[PDB]
Amino acid sequence: QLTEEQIAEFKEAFSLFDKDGDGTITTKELGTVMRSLGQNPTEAELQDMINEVDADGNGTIDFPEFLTMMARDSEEEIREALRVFDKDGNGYISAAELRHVMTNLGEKLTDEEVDEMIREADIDGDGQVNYEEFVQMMT
Amino acid sequence: NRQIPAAASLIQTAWRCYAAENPDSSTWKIYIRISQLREHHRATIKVIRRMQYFVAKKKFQQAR
Ligand SMILES: [Ca+2]
Ligand SMILES: [Ca+2]
Ligand SMILES: [Ca+2]
Repeated sequence: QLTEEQIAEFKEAFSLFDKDGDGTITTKELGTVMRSLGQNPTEAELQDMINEVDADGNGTIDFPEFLTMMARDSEEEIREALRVFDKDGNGYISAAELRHVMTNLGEKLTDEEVDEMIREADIDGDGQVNYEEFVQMMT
Repeated sequence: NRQIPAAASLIQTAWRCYAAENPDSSTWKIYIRISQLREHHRATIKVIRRMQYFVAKKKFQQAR
């Protein structure tokens, strides 16, 4: 499930994070890259991110762990998340309700992003994005 | 209800992973403080979106 062309691509990306070149990615270097992108990460956010990936628990990410993360079921999780907002137990919510949850909660997507998912996720063409269509789009 | 924020973030970071595989997506327009998004930018963005998706997944499961 890993091309050899993918492995070298991920090695290059690894390099952009590990700027000291000691084969490791620390919370400071992740912070440095994210601020370089104009983002404003919290020190807990940086810790959650390192923790999710750091399989050995030594507080840092080296390249095999990076490789695993980029290579890594999710379906049922996405389904549970959609059902949280499922009021009437139907397989869907209105596009307006979807636009609200996507723009006003959690990460807060932009309105052009939500336009994009809405256009792309109505696979069957009837004007109504349902859950199953949304899942298939992502899988 | 601890689940509403967790579940929204899961949806949003999942879609943001997905949108980043398309180079023309409007998801690339949110980095307002970069004038010219180049190759090295996109690659670090791809990595940060994947990590955030994995954080959101653990937090959702932690809320259930
Ligand atoms: Ca390092
Ligand atoms: Ca490690
Ligand atoms: Ca449809």
